[PDB]
Amino acid sequence: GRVIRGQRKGRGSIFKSHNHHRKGAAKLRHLDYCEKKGYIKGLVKDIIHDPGRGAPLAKVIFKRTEKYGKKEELIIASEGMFTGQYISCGTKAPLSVGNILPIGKMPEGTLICNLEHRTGNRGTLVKASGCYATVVGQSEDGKKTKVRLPSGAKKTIDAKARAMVGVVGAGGRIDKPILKAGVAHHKYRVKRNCWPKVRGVAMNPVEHPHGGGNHQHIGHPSTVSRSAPAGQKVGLIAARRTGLLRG
RNA sequence: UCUUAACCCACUCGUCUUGAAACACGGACCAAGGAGUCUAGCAAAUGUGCAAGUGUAUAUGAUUCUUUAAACAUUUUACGCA
RNA sequence: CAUAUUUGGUAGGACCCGAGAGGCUUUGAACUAAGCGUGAUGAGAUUGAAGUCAGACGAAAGUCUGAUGGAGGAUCGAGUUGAUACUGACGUGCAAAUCGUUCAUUUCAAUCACGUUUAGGGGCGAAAGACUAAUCGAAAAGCCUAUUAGCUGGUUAUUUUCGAAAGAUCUCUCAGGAUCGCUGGAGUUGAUUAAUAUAAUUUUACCAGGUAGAGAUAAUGAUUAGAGGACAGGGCCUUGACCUAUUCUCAAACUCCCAAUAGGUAAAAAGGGCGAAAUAACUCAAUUUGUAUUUCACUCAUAUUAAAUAAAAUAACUCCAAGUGGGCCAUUUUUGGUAAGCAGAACUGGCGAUGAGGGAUGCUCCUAACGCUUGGAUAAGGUGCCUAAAUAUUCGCUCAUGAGAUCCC
RNA sequence: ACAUCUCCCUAGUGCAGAUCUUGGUGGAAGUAGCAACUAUUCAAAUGAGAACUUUGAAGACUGAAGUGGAGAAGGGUUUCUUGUCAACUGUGAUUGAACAAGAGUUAGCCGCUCCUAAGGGAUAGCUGAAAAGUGUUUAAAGGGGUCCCCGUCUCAAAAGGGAAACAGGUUGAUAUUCCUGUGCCAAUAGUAUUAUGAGUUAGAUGGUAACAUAUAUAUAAAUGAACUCCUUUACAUAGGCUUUACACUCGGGGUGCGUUUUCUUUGCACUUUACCUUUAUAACAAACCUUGGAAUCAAUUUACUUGGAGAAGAGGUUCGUUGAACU
RNA sequence: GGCUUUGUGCUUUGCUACUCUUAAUACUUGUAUGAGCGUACCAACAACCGCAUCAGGUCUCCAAGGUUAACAGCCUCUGGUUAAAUAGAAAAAAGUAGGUAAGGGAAGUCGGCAAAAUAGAUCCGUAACUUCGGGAAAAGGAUUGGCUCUGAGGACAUUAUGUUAACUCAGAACUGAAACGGACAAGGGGAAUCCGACUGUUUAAUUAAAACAUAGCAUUGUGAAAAGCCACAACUGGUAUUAACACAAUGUGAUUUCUGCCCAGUGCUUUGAAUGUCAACUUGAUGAAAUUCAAUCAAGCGCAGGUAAACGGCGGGAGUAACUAUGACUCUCUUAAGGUAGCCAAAUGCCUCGUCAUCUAAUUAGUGACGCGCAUGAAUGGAUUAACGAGAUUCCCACUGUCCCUACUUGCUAUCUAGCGAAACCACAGCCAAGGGAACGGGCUUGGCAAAAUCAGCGGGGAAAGAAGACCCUGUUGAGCUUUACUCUAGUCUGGCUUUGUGAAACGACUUAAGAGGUGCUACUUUUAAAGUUGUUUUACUUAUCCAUUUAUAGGGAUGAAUUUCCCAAUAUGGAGACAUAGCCAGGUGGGGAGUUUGACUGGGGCGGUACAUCUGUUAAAUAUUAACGCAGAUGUCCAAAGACAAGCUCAAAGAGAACAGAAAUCUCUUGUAGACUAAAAGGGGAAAAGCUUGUUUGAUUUCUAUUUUCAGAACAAGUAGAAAACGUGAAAGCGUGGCCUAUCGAUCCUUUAUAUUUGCAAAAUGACGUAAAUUACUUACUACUGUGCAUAUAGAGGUGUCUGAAAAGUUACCACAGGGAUAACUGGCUUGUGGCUGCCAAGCGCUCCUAGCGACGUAGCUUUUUGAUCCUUCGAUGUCGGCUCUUCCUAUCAUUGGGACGCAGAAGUCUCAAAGUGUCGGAUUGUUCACCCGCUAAUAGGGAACGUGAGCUGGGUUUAGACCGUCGUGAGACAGGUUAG
Repeated sequence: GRVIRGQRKGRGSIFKSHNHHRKGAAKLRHLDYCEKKGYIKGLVKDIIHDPGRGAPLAKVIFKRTEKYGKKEELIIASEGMFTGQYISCGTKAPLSVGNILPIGKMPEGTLICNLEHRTGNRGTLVKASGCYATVVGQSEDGKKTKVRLPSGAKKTIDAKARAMVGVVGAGGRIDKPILKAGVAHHKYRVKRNCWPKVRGVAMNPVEHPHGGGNHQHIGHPSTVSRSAPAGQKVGLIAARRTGLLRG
């Protein structure tokens, strides 16, 4: 045989992401003592788009505190954010859309986004278009806080971890019908060599293991172990159940 | 000697092949080069020397020091095989 | 024992040449692939989406209609890029894919450059096992390497001598190998005394047979008929079976009997006779009862002979080694198959490896096997001419509007 | 230079053959052939010799997506002059991109050169026997100010970014480069003289406004440090509209040339004008400002746009095009 | 601020054209202005790449007039050129690029291929059908020149009048060989089916599509640095400048419409205080130690569920409706469920050219139907579709030299000349007929015959050339691909041990006591101790460790700017954590990856068989030998008796008797040569027995030869004759070393247990200071039989049936190589079964009548016009079907001529002879020989020529590689199955 397309994708050659016109890493401002012990006020100067991200970025101007003069940060936009908005970040921040507050100090049933995966990690969860998380409960001792991810997952995280009030911008993005192949080409043009995928069954058996056979059978089970070999694991990995969910 | 004659005879050589003149294969022609060897270890044969022994091994010696890179010698009682 | 040379075995390139491969380390993205970065480039027409304005009709709700407008992986399309078809031209080219004509593509999933990335079981692949420098179902370079080969081809002066096998047995064995056979050399033995050993032979003794043959009334398996009789079926008669004498045909897988041919044993001196004596741990009452052995005798044909016949020692015997292990043809016997120049045998002889003469001709039929020559007389075979010998002799037969002419043919 | 048969050791020792190896050579045969791309002719010159050298006269073709100008890659003296004809120039040949001899490429202003990108190579480290694999990832390493502040390095575009030149002439062959003229650009240390404008008894003014002002040979300087904050550099595609330039055309006058029997108040050529001078002004699409106070909506573009967050109107001002327009 | 100075760069006193700023100049300070490289020419029309002055390839910009929509095509000015590896002369064939054709109009051919028709504008007109957007340039029409006019469309300035510019439109006359998009560019159209929705992409040089991509539908995994998935040797990366509207992995493939059933099997996945099995370690027990044993809470598999838009799949019967029929309805076996919506002789129906319509003149074609469907069917997607197509296919119109049926013509070649000038190829060569021969000869033999030198053509032959046939077969040569072939192995999962520290709690097991249940001072079963010993599960701490973070920028509680609400007020930080992780062991998973195997015989190979080890009879040719996928068979055992010996008896059958066996396994007498019986298997042998019955028994023993069978005269195996022992039986000789005889089976290495007064474990020893003496001791003798464990030697047994003994599956139409006519598919050849053709006979038929015509039941030939049988020829290549074209030969005569016979009235017509002189057609359908129709006809005969005819063509079919559907195959793939493209 010859090493397959999915194995080749991890090589890091042409499959290094098309990050050229992307405008920098979009992760939130770092946690610090100034947010922790107080609040920092900023001004939204601009809303800007990025081809790799599904979410608008927001240009926020903050003032240096250990030095003179004005410093600009790049924040992920929230739906209803606007140019000339005042944005507040910190423990002593008021509750309002696009403010950055520790999740422990959120009312239950709030909708929030840009959640740190663990404390101080800069909005690493809940960041795709139209996404949001909900605060669903607070521990009695106040150490942990219980949140709901848009997958449906429930999770208990530290109270001091930050998040950004409201839902991510550009909601409904995947709900416009894609007209044509040209639209798909442009979407992947700014992403990576992940498209077109090309059917594994169509290939010669030299490549993908769904390949071979004139009459186009798969000819062996397509539900595959979590422990399967890298050149064999093209199937439906570790599937709890398959078929249409009729009832 | 060469040269035609005429009488009688005379089918492409090599080849693998039961069987090749073959409708089997190689060969346009000529020249030069071009293929059972050398070493190791074993065997019988025959020659040759010695004999219940045999083979001087490694090595030492010399008026050995164009030849001499072998030839010569074995202390003024190793080893192989039988 | 040493040594010289040889041949054979065996390791090596091992007689010389011949693969597809397998491994190691490097090198290529100027072609080509996909991506990236920076740039360029795409005559001209056609259609005419939304939005906009206007008009008409409509009691109304509303409806139409005309402009504007300039949308679209929209339309036609030079070009650019390709390359559908003419299975066009070309097909020892202009060319290792050209040329002509046709056709598709042209503002986008567009085309082109330049720069850039990923390298060999590796890349890259809108996927064809595609592409990766005329190279790809595993590149190119060099090395391991003179890889390996029961398989193919080739394998060099002369004369002379002896001269085969194509059966067998075992073999992951049927294109091979090994070991037997058959071959050559080398030696020894004993042969020279017209005989003894000896002999693909007969003689006389002596055997072994169940094939050819022959049989059904001998048995076995068959198998056609009537006749003569003392239980049965049918309707005391008929039909049967059954008995008895008969009767027809049978087998190479049946045998009462039974060949020819082919085959075995036999024909005396290292032995045999008839005797005595010895020896024993066998035997037997019986250490001479037998046995066997031994020592002594006496004596068996043989001047040629223990029946013939034999260029019967050119025999034996031992060694070392070779080639060969696919066979094929004929008569007679013969199995399978409709048959076969088919498949498979038996005995012998050939051919193969071997030819001269005949069979017109011809690998195998017939005659006959060969140093070089001269002469002779023949063989097979012929004798009108081709074509050497008789238009011979002698008795028959034969006329053919497709006569007929010699084994294998 | 050659033999040894008198004897004997030794050998890479005897060829017809391997689609043998290498080299030469025939028959095939003066044959296959010298078949894309419209066409050449006449006379002359040269020279020993001319269908295919040169000149002239005809006829024609390429037909501005050119057999035309310029350039890149790549080639590398092929250029060019003078000779020249052994081989080559698949026919001829005096021809030639062939051969021999020489000559020829000149830059402050044109490129590279400078910068970063997609990228490559290293440092810091860390792995790996080493070879190498990586690239801030446990850093006591480069720069700027007056002890502080920044802070991995380096190569990578001859079509991205980027400081500055044009016109006419000239040689056998180069020219934005030589030459002549006009200019432009980056610089241009220290101290001392001098002139130029400012300010003084330490830092100008105008304009309600948007904003303007140093015209000295020369539009030169309009207080300013640390530390900051901005902006140019600097960007897709499509469609129309509009402005200029170059190009193209028509008509008049002026010069010369052409047709001209007949007809033609005719056909043709020429009628040229650069950068540079904060180019000076004018012009115009926009932007901005004062006044003004709009519905009965108005102003208004091919297109729809705009307006109490102030339109029309009225009066200005600026930017940008342009580049002697217009007193 | 400038000038001056004390005091302490600083400060007080005193003074006031000064302080800035450009440019020029002088003087000093290394020499105080201009770095370095490139710059020719070509850019293909000869300079670049293509081995080369190669019609190929090779990047960018500049862009004139007329015509016109136009930078197209066409001609022209500026600029360029008139050279292309030759010239001349002739003008036929033949070639090639072209033209043109009467009458017909696809009737030729697989195919309308080719060619032509069509095409521009303006004006009209435009359907089925549709997702209402299209279809659409639909279809179908008309017009178009030239000339002379008419009408419409601006700009300026005088108050309705002037001056003045571009051009485009519309209308009317006249005019002409009715001609005008006058060259030029430029669509053929319609009716339908099938497939794919679409734009897109692709086999560089035989492949543009029905394949791929695609939007849409759907699935799976994954919440994050201890995540998914993938890459790396290692450290580490990539996805990731990421974040579930995501990332990754897949499947189906527009719209419209639906997508049934089934979890057994194989997968994937989930639960587990009931659970079977399952390793290293550890723990315990045992032994003197080595050892040997137990025991334990791994994953895993198994059990039990979930899962079919996971892989996939979708039977058989019965019983049953007032006729026959079918069987809704009921029951059933099997299996997991047994084909639902639909759908069809379709690119899918073997049979098949299925049946019915219709289309035609004739329909293996087309279409619509039908549908017990060899073998349709529901995301393996079924059904339907407008738009769309260099798609596959049928038909109709238009058009036509495709064709009837060819003819004429132009260019360029050919041709000839001058000059130049190759190559492939070549045993030797070159006339035939027949024979034989390697069964097809250019040379051979016998015949025909046979006369130079040439010039032009052509493809009959040279089994012409290419090049160690890619077919096929063979190789203990390969390679690619696949699996539940064998053997591994990266990855991965899981356990143990270490790195790896510090504490706490809870829980089980084990030991002893007391109660309860049961048994014979003693022992068993069960409940409670909480005491001891021991294992586990939860947790706190952080120093190991791991991660994150920032310019390491705040001790702790209450669309301006920020620089020289309130109190006390002048481990760098989080997170996880001794678990991770990493290391080392260990089990599992593991075609992802690796290496390798994939018999032989064989009337080709494969399938099939076993003739591969054996035994009988026969073939077998009267000793012996002897084979074939010869024939008739048999074998892999069974037997404490069916072995051994003795003794006794006589069987099968027949008749006659006895209420039961005449007639489910009996009783008696008589007759009874074996007709019974002897385990099986067939043949031999066997009657006071080798049969049957009975008694007593175990020799079915230990040791050893000579040997025989097969045979090399080796083995093994099977035998024979004995011998040394000990016995058994009869006891009496005797007989017994398995089976009445011919058949009933296995080396070495390895394993295992027997056996020994025999041995070894390498400097020594292990019974034993045994037995004696001696004892001032390191005493001295004398002893036949001496540790665990391992090793032997000998003897059996465990097994090799591909049977003188490899640890071994598939596949290649993607393939490579070595060989092969030792071996298939092709001609030829032998043979001629089979096919085809002719006979003879005489029972019948033929009204009567064997024979006018026939001819059964039989029997004899001929042929190679069928197919076999075959494997002699050719495998370092004889080009594998059909058609066309074109010629020749045969006769077995279909017609035509002359006749004979007749069941011949005439007319027809039939059988037939001499006869090959002469002829033997147009089409429909087919890939097709063949076939099957329709029509004409004089009849539309049959055959040969290497299955006549590929350097004659054609390339439609079979038969390379792409692709499609069905069946079959887990799979790769297969399919003398269909289909499209080559």
